[PDB]
Amino acid sequence: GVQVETISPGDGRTFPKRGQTCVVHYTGMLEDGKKFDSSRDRNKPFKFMLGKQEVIRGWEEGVAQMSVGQRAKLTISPDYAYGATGHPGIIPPHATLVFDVELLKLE
Amino acid sequence: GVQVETISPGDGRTFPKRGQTCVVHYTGMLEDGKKFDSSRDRNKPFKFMLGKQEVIRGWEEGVAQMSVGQRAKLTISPDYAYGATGHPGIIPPHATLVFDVELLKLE
Ligand SMILES: C=CC[C@@H]1/C=C(\C)C[C@H](C)C[C@H](OC)[C@H]2O[C@@](O)(C(=O)C(=O)N3CCCC[C@H]3C(=O)O[C@H](/C(C)=C/[C@@H]3CC[C@@H](O)[C@H](OC)C3)[C@H](C)[C@@H](O)CC1=O)[C@H](C)C[C@@H]2OC
Ligand SMILES: C=CC[C@@H]1/C=C(\C)C[C@H](C)C[C@H](OC)[C@H]2O[C@@](O)(C(=O)C(=O)N3CCCC[C@H]3C(=O)O[C@H](/C(C)=C/[C@@H]3CC[C@@H](O)[C@H](OC)C3)[C@H](C)[C@@H](O)CC1=O)[C@H](C)C[C@@H]2OC
Repeated sequence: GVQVETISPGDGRTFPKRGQTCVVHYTGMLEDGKKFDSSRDRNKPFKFMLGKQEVIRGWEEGVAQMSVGQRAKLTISPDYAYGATGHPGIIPPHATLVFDVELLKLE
Repeated sequence: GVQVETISPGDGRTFPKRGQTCVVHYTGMLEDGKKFDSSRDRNKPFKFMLGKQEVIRGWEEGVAQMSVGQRAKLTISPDYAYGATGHPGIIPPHATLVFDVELLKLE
């Protein structure tokens, strides 16, 4: 599944609704902290919508539990990410993924 | 994991080696038989290589157990396919997949 550990608190009131656009900053790492990607590096937030198979399930369920402005570490089991296959040339089979995500705004 | 059920026997001697190119025909279906894709429809075999994260794990492990000319039904658990996420607008979360695959040749 997904585990959400808070780094910095959100507003405690504005949670993402299916059909809203979430704007985030994220860093993706293996369990040992090795970084594989970050929107922070690109200087451009990542935007996505809930309820449209636009992201791995771990995110769909993890982000939904965050409130605007919150910064959290999402730990995602392989079945809620890339499972036994992984993601070609970046993530190996059966990898639990760690993402540092900041929920910037909802639009 | 993956279960391989033979429809028609292969040569019983020529099994795919990592690094060889497999040429197949396949039909992908949900567990109720509903078809989502087929190379047969396109009149063009699908080619892929073992050991390069080019296909879902269920295929990587299923095809490796087939010999040239064999026709088999591969039943693949969600973690060996698209897991809890599915594949946008085609396969739902937590779906076991059925593929009718024919191993035409190795190159
Ligand atoms: C149209 C094609 C290009 C389109 C690419 C972009 C919009 C740019 C966007 C910044 C992607 C990043 O590109 C720099 C890059 O992000 C990773 O590095 C990453 O950190 C990651 O894991 N993310 C990204 C942040 C959200 C969670 C997760 C994800 O859900 O990503 C999604 C993902 C891969 C889902 C698959 C979809 C197929 C399902 O079958 C499978 O289910 C198992 C899960 C991405 C957002 C896709 O929806 C959309 C795309 O692919 C991946 C390791 C590889 C991925 O590049 C491809
Ligand atoms: C470069 C991009 C386009 C490139 C597309 C083609 C060469 C055309 C090729 C006929 C794909 C089909 O296009 C008509 C279509 O085949 C499906 O219909 C299907 O029957 C399927 O499941 N197949 C296809 C036959 C092999 C097994 C499986 C697969 O392994 O497919 C692979 C797959 C999706 C793997 C993901 C990869 C990311 C991992 O993170 C994830 O791990 C969870 C698993 C395909 C072969 C990818 O390697 C390469 C591509 O995507 C998918 C339901 C959706 C897929 O279209 C995208």
